[PDB]
Amino acid sequence: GMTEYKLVVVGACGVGKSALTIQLIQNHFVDEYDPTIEDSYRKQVVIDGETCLLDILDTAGQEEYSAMRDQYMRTGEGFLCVFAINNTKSFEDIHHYREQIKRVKDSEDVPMVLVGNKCDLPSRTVDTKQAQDLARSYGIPFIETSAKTRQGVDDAFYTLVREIRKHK
Amino acid sequence: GMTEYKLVVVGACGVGKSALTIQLIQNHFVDEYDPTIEDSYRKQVVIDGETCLLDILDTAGQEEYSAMRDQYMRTGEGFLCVFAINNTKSFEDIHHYREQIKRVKDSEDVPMVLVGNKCDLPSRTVDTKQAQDLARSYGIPFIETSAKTRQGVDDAFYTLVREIRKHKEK
Amino acid sequence: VNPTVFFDIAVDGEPLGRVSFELFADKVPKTAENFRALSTGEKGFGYKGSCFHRIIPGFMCQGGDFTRHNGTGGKSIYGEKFEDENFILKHTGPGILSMANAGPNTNGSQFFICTAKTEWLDGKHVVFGKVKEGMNIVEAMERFGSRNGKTSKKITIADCGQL
Amino acid sequence: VNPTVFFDIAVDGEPLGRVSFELFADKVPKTAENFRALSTGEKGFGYKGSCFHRIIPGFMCQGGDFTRHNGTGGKSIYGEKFEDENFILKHTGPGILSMANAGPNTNGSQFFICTAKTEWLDGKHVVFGKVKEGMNIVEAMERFGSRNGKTSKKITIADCGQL
Ligand SMILES: CCn1c(-c2cc(N3CCN(C4CC4)CC3)cnc2[C@H](C)OC)c2c3cc(ccc31)-c1csc(n1)C[C@H](NC(=O)[C@H]1[C@@H]3COC[C@@H]31)C(=O)N1CCC[C@H](N1)C(=O)OCC(C)(C)C2
Ligand SMILES: CCn1c(-c2cc(N3CCN(C4CC4)CC3)cnc2[C@H](C)OC)c2c3cc(ccc31)-c1csc(n1)C[C@H](NC(=O)[C@H]1[C@@H]3COC[C@@H]31)C(=O)N1CCC[C@H](N1)C(=O)OCC(C)(C)C2
Ligand SMILES: Nc1nc2c(ncn2[C@@H]2O[C@H](COP(=O)(O)OP(=O)(O)NP(=O)(O)O)[C@@H](O)[C@H]2O)c(=O)[nH]1
Ligand SMILES: Nc1nc2c(ncn2[C@@H]2O[C@H](COP(=O)(O)OP(=O)(O)NP(=O)(O)O)[C@@H](O)[C@H]2O)c(=O)[nH]1
Ligand SMILES: [Mg+2]
Ligand SMILES: [Mg+2]
Repeated sequence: GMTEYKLVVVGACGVGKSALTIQLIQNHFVDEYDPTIEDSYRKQVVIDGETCLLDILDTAGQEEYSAMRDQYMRTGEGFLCVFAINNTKSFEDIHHYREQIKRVKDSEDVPMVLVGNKCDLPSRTVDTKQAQDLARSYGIPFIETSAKTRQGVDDAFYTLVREIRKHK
Repeated sequence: GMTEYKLVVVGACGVGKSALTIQLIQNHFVDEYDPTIEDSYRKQVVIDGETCLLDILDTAGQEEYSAMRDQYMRTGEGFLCVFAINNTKSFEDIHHYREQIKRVKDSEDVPMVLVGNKCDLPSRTVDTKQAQDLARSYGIPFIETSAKTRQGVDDAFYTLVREIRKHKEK
Repeated sequence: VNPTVFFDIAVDGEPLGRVSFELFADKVPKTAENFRALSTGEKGFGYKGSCFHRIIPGFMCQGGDFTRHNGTGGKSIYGEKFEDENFILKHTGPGILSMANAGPNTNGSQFFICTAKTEWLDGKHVVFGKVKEGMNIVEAMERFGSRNGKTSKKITIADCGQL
Repeated sequence: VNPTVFFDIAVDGEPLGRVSFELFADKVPKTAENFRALSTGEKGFGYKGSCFHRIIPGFMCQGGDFTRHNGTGGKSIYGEKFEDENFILKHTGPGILSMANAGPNTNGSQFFICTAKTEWLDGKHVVFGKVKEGMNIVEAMERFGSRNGKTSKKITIADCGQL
């Protein structure tokens, strides 16, 4: 039987968490904004020779529901931390999501990947350099993505699977 | 907010786990056989003057997957152990479900209710006193139900909630 | 005076019953008027035929997307969005009628009906009415909701207007 | 020579592609003939228009209920149900085509296509065919399944027949 990985996508509202997830699952791009309550996805893939089953939880980034996120963070093995490169606020929230993850998991060593999404847009307020420096500080990979063009999507999720594999 | 109760319905195939759950949720009777993979439901009810949120997990009873009941048994707060009063094997399977629940939770003290379903049927092979005696020995309530007539449906789920309230000392 | 409107609710096309609402035009006139006009269709568009796309038992029933019928659309009689009129009224219990939104000042046509106290929404969603008659119909709609709101049968506003 | 049949698949009415199956009439002639006839519709009923009601990524896509369209029904050309013909062939990997059932000797019209090896189903479900062309169509169908099998889109056999 194929091994199962439990991924959790986190980040502020509107950054493209669901659009990235839907692009990975369905090869489809959601051009409309359907804010997430909570959705779980299943997908089988072959990564580095190992066939595996990805269980992906797509979460809501609303601040009022922080206490609920704790349960997402207990069960999840790895965390895709998404901000939008035209949204400086969502970039600043990353620090808070990471802190919460670190706390709930009681560990500085939790598989994680920083994702700067919407890299197709001509406007940009978060430089690649800033996000590199932040990821380097945290000790985690950094990938720039565009769910609109499909750029970097597979890399982001598979890199996270690899970080869990390395961690386990 | 309202207190949420995590209820899990367990028992052999075909005893009426899904029929009972659907009567609770939708107040009608599935007369056709749709064998369950896994289904979760939500319903708010008033029990003893208090409003509470029920989270019902309807499970698969297939023997082929008995070694995977571990996950849902660990997170459930209370268990409806269902047999059909016209199927002795389903009654004898109860012992196995209860033991497996006790093992997974590593506790002899788990909120449960014994449910004897299909009591509208004339072809009973398990006597009421038979099941009463077993529940007495388990120290749990016993309720006879019919998903077809709705007899005891509310009573079974509400009694489980009351059992959970007790075990929590609240 | 506060006007009253009704939805005639159907389940997979089968009539379920009528819900009526009192609209608090005396505290949120702009928001009440919008919902009133969308219920009569007098502007040429509105709730008739739209569906309740999100029903989460124990919390609320949400609908009102008549432009896209997928939970992302809707529009007000004032344009695509209008401002938060105020937050005088709160989500005190079942029957409260309030505006859905996607951040401050993004009210359109989407609305929700509380089935319980949702006080963490106070100050963020504009309450503008309450169920007058037919709360039992709202409770019945919860029969077809789920934890994440996806419905198991199509709940529609088969008819609606002003009383 | 073993017969070959085809499904033209559609997602919410939009073509996805064609998948073809070899039916192993040489080892399971009775079970293969039932699938062939239901694929042509020649007995006056069959798979055309029916949906794939259960898709679980990592395991299989299940369909074939053309009498109730909810996963409880289906019928064979020999009656509602017929006996297990034999269990000679195994669920060896993706593309295997095999009969759904509700226990021994309850074969109807429901079938499943494996997207993986499912060895524990050997001796319990009758294997009677194999995807010939369009495995990638079946894999694409997985994109709309879920853990408990509920599909996020309507996956239909828009057309089918014998080649
Ligand atoms: C963390 C899980 N979780 C919960 C929640 C929370 C709790 N409690 C909170 C309170 N605690 C007490 C302090 C102790 C205990 C824990 C329990 N269980 C749950 C649920 C069942 O677990 C999945 C929710 C919730 C809500 C969202 C996302 C996740 C959520 C969400 C997304 S977008 C939005 N909310 C506003 C949305 N906007 C649009 O739809 C936009 C579309 C496009 O542009 C127009 C249109 C909108 O206006 N409404 C109209 C109003 C109610 C609102 N939707 C909604 O559905 O809330 C659902 C719910 C269940 C009430 C809240
Ligand atoms: C415990 C959870 N769980 C799993 C399962 C299991 C595993 N593995 C098991 C195997 N290990 C390997 C050796 C190591 C690893 C762990 C992982 N994750 C899961 C899932 C996703 O956790 C939610 C399943 C499964 C299956 C059932 C109930 C629960 C199940 C179930 C109900 S009825 C049936 N099965 C037979 C059914 N009959 C009808 O539909 C009747 C209807 C009416 O009359 C005509 C018609 C039928 O014939 N088929 C045609 C064939 C595939 C089959 N459906 C089906 O869908 O199985 C799904 C699935 C995922 C393959 C199995
Ligand atoms: N230009 C561009 N737009 C994008 C991209 N990804 C998503 N969008 C758009 O941005 C909006 C937000 O998308 P969504 O994926 O729905 O966001 P979320 O980050 O999951 N939000 P929530 O936490 O509220 O559930 C949608 O309109 C979507 O189409 C991208 O890579 N590029
Ligand atoms: N007369 C009668 N029939 C019932 C009753 N409860 C269920 N049935 C019937 O018994 C059959 C099996 O019922 P179901 O609810 O599907 O069972 P389960 O216990 O959930 N089974 P599984 O483990 O396979 O998912 C169905 O035909 C159903 O209508 C009852 O109280 N009375
Ligand atoms: Mg989202
Ligand atoms: Mg069942």
